[PDB]
Amino acid sequence: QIVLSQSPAILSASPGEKVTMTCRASSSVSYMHWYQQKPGSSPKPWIYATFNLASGVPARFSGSGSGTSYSLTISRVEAEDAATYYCQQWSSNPPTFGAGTKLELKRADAAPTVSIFPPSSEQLTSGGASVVCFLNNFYPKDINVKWKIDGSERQNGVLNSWTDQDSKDSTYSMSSTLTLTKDEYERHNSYTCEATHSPIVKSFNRNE
Amino acid sequence: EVQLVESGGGLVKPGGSLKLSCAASGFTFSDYYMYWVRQTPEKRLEWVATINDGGTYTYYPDSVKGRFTISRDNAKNNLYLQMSSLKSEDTAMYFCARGSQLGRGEFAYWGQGTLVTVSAAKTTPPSVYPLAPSVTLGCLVKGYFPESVTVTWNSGSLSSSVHTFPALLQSGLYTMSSSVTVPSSTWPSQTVTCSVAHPASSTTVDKKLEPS
Ligand SMILES: [Cl-]
Repeated sequence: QIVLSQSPAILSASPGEKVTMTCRASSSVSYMHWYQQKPGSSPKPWIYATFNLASGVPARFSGSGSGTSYSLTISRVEAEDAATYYCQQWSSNPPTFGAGTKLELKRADAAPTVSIFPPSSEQLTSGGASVVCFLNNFYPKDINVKWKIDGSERQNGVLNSWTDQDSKDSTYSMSSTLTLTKDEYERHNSYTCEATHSPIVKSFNRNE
Repeated sequence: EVQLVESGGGLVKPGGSLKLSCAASGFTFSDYYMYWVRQTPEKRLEWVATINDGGTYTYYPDSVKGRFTISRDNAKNNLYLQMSSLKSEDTAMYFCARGSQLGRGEFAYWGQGTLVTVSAAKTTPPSVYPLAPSVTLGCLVKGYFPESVTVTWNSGSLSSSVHTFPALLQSGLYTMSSSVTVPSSTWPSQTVTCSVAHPASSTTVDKKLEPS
């Protein structure tokens, strides 16, 4: 099978820049196709037959190449271009796809908007105490979160989940969930979520 | 507009069988080759089946050959994938696709996809808990199987300020959360409801956001 090696794996670029992502084939290919995928939706046809833009694909996008090396170029990158780009061939059977280039956009640093939430009444009655903290719309993607209970850092039972880059504001978001049982949660009073790229902290007191 | 709507995805045991459907419209279905492509949880895309206009010729990669059978019904304009001898590596989002009579083997139209999960775990409906204290609100969607769930806020009229956190699997069950941000004059002065659908359990759970 023609193996497609896509480079780079992550292309980090600021808006206004010209970028090029590359698709190398183990063997010669007659036509290369490109798809754009944003999270929560299927791949969208983006370039077909090496050069042609799919409908509703901006003119900033171009495609090129031949033989065993193809490229997709963006003349001036915009925030809405953040997504994964996959090349695909079907010159020989089977058809194959590259592993994708994820285009990440740069922008100004942004502090997270931090929100901490106490467990609902429903949950505590069912013996559960999930304490949730959102760190929304921050940049860059690398951020640390720490939990403190009654002033002590707590590490066990913290599960973090990151979004992909927002297409509109080029920011990331993340949820940090401290999973306690009601029994554990009711032993303490002060619950703190701290963000560090000097931190941003948010707290609640159970007794309030 | 060309439409491709997959259905029939869901939970199935290793060694078991599941049959996907794809309802096509907006083109003369019986003039086109049709395909299935899947995307693994590692986000890799792989072609899994090709079928003829008339369903007389079928082609498959070695990994599914003997296990999956592509068929089509040109009267009802449905495309099908009977999957058998399922393995956990078949866990994936499955897309039906349409090419072009222009050749060149592009995938010119894709469905939205249906998730197939190969697992011995049970279907479990979620527990939905409001996350209440611009003001940010959330709903915690806890202890469900399999994927997926969808959270809508006031019937979609608040979608622009929404974050959807990827589900994490823990003790055989998924947990995810959704956040929404609204003006402090919008809530609590108005009601904010999260609506959580889990098709696998045919459940829809609504929770009102109210101060703790
Ligand atoms: Cl929504």
